[PDB]
Amino acid sequence: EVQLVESGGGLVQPGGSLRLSCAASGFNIKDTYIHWVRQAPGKGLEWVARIYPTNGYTRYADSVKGRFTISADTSKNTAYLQMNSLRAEDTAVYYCSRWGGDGFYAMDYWGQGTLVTVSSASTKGPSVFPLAPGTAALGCLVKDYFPEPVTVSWNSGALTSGVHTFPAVLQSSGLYSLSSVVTVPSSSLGTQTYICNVNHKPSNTKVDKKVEP
Amino acid sequence: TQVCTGTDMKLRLPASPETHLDMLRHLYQGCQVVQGNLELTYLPTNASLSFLQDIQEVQGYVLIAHNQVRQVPLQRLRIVRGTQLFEDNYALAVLDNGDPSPGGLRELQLRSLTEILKGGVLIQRNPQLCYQDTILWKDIFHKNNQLALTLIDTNRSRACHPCSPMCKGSRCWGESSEDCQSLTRTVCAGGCARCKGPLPTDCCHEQCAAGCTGPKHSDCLACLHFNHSGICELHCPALVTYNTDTFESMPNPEGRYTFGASCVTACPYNYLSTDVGSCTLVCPLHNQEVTAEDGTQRCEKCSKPCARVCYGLGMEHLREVRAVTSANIQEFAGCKKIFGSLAFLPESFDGNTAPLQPEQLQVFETLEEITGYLYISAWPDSLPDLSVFQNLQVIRGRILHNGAYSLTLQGLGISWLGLRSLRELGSGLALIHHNTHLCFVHTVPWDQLFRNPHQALLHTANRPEDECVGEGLACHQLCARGHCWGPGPTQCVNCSQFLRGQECVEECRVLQGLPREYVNARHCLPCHPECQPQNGSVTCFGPEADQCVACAHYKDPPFCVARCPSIWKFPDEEGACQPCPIN
Amino acid sequence: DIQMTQSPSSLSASVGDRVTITCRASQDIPRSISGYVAWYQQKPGKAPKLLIYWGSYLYSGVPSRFSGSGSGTDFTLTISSLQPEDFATYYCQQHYTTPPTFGQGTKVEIKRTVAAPSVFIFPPSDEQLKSGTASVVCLLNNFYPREAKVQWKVDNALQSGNSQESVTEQDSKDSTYSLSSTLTLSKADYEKHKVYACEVTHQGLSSPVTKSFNRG
Ligand SMILES: *[C@@H]1O[C@H](CO)[C@@H](O)[C@H](O)[C@H]1NC(C)=O
Ligand SMILES: *[C@@H]1O[C@H](CO)[C@@H](O)[C@H](O)[C@H]1NC(C)=O
Repeated sequence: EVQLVESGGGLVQPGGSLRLSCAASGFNIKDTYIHWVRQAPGKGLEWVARIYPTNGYTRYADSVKGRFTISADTSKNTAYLQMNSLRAEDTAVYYCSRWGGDGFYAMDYWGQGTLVTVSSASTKGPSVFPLAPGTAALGCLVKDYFPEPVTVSWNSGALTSGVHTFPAVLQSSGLYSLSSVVTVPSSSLGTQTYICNVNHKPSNTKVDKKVEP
Repeated sequence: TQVCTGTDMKLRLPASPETHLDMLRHLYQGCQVVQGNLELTYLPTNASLSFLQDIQEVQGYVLIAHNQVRQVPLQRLRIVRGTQLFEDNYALAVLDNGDPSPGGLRELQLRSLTEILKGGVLIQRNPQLCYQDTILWKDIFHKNNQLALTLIDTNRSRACHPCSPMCKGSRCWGESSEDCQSLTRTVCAGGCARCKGPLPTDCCHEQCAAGCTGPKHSDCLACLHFNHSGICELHCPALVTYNTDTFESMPNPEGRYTFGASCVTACPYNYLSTDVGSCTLVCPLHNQEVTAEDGTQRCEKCSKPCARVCYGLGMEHLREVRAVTSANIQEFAGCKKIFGSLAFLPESFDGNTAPLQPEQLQVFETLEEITGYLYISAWPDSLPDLSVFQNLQVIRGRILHNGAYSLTLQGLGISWLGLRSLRELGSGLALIHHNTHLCFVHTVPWDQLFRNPHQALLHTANRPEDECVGEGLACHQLCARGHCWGPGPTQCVNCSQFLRGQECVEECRVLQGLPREYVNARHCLPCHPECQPQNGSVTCFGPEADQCVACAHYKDPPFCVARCPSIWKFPDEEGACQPCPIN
Repeated sequence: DIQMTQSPSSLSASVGDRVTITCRASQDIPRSISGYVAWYQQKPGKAPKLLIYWGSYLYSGVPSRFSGSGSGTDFTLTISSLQPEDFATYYCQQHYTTPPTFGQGTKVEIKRTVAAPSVFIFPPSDEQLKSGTASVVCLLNNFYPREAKVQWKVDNALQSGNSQESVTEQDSKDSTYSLSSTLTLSKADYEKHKVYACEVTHQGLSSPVTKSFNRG
């Protein structure tokens, strides 16, 4: 098979530094070019950098020029992106992609992305509340946290039908807040069990609260 | 500057008599504290030694030998510590000072010499010396050093005027009235280590070492252990303090490192800081040197069994080895940094042990740093320079030849140096002499390489400068400032214009040239082969095959390519690699 | 350099219909980029998938209903039979020059049978109130089209600017939306009133309908 995995990205202060790592796998990167493409929230794709690992030659978008260096350790089959002097406009999600074979220069394989936020604010793991429930609909209300994201998941992998996890929103205070809901028939309510497993990796925190009549 | 380093030459004859004395002058002018041994030897009748005026303390031992001079002005010397000792016994050794109207030492004059913490006194074969038989040496020796040896010869070739009538017990260092031995131990009230007088309220604090101007720990003539900004103390403040409840380490902001007999907020230049709070010239066992972005090296802890290092002469397995030779040349294979020194001597070559062949010397092509010294007293006639060390960037001189010299080249008749990457002599002196054919000496900007004012180049008897200029042996005109290590455009310190490889050149091949080039930080670098050279314009914007103005052959966008790749393509109308319709 | 310029920037079509996004190269090193452009599909948050390369060649795993044509400097991605899965942003890219540049992106959206929401209204529990502040939330589930208003009424008072707007991305199966309007108020003006309201205007309603909860 073939894949890439971005890592080492999260939260940094204005004018700070961070090191994104892109773990290649299923092919050797000596045979092709490796790209960093980034996407600001609700904006388009911006190509940022290239490297040809064999000889280490690199090229950069004018915006990042002389601030982000991109390098590639051939021994590990991995590519890096040392960002320095982080501006606010550098806040985006960062994908590493490869070009294909020798004469095939489309970005055929891409990673999953890591978020990178440039803002001086610490990580408060949120408080998870419930809500009150033939249609039986209920919900959890995870409030006041920073920065994104949130991995809500009802049970192990049991509930994925009529499951709606909402997006977040910047409050004037400066803390995000979403709502995660799910629907089922009214002939169930209090018989089996319903626990929304919320997760927040930025603050290592985790709560498994529930909903009940 | 107050703290100087010492020497370690014992009785060995200086190889360059003509510069010997400027070495001492350079080491010692302004020095108050000798971190080592003070050795004064082979000095002629007319030698001016005024630069010794300011010396107060000598950490090691003091050696004064084979001198024809009549006076050594060491009147400010309060205390010899005896950390090392001449012949593992003596803190003071005065030997063989006199002719083999007339010459030789007449009076020791050590009137401030109140404390010898360890070791004793040897005074032998000094024809013109007086007053030495007069001194109560047991007063000068510390309490724990009373059984130090004293082996003193009083054979003279002249009569002595008595001590000045000023002198209390007729004990003196010279005929003057400022030369009476002052006693600071034997004449004290109670069990006092050191006093300034007969009363029990003269008595010096227990942390002073030679006497005092009062009873406090700030009134000491010298500190017995450490000087903490004016206060003598048993130890310095730890860099770390422990939380009273939890015992977590807390950086103590009154923290200090130990340097000699001082407490210091940072170790000085060429020294290493340790977690233990010392300033050392070498990591103690199972440590590795780690270099901050400041260029400031620490001795940190080994997180495992530590990596391999290249030790040089005078370290670990090469501790007792005299020269680099055929028997040990492979020890340096692939070394980028040597912990220790390298000495090449006649025996290196003219061997049982073979001759080290010149080409084997290439092992050092990868050498960038030596932490000890570099000493060359022999070198193959067939090599005109020291280019096997082209890449050597720094000699630390944490260990110096004879205690003095960090770089030494003598009796070689190479023709230029060619140490083109050498940017720093971290400490120690540079002695380059008796190299018949050696030009390009004053062409080197020496003091750009030195790091403290006790450093200088001592040079004599190389090829004479008029003879260098009279053969057009001068820096190539492309070298900035007229600074270079040899002839030609590779040997420059900095190119005025551009650099192609190691060659300085007027112009890269941006417009005219056989293989066309682009520029990058005043470097000439190649355009990809597949770029078509352009008449009347730049041919390329960089190294990669997709930074051509136009392709030499075909294009597989974005790259100019030699031929379309066989995943099957073919060249179309406008040279573009189109894909075949059927696979 | 080269600028790629897609059009339209957004569109809305029904299931089975033919969709046509174009992309236009801009430069003074023209020639013919046609055969050196690629297309990518991206879904909200997820990473881009390659659709088309060398202008017209279909990448493996991609349904044939996706197709790409081009000649000169003008290129076209057609989707011959739109499916609800096809909700996304589509990007063109050129790699005729370096660095390879992407178009601005074309947001596709599936024009669907109009559908009213199944409104709910949820209180702050005894857990949520034992804290310092609270929040009542008003849901519009599985509805289409996108546009809808949600007015709050504490007894009868019309709220001006103390709520927040969150909306889901179009569903990949049924292609319906979902919204959450939440009213930001602490325990300050909470213990006061007893009958909270929420009114919801929508094209798929004859007239605004409302839901609420009883405190007990
Ligand atoms: C202690 O060092 C200070 C400089 O910090 C100096 O003024 C003083 O002479 C020293 N005292 C002794 C006893 O060496
Ligand atoms: C040349 O000298 C400069 C100092 O002027 C130094 O910064 C630079 O590193 C040197 N360049 C070389 C030879 O790489």
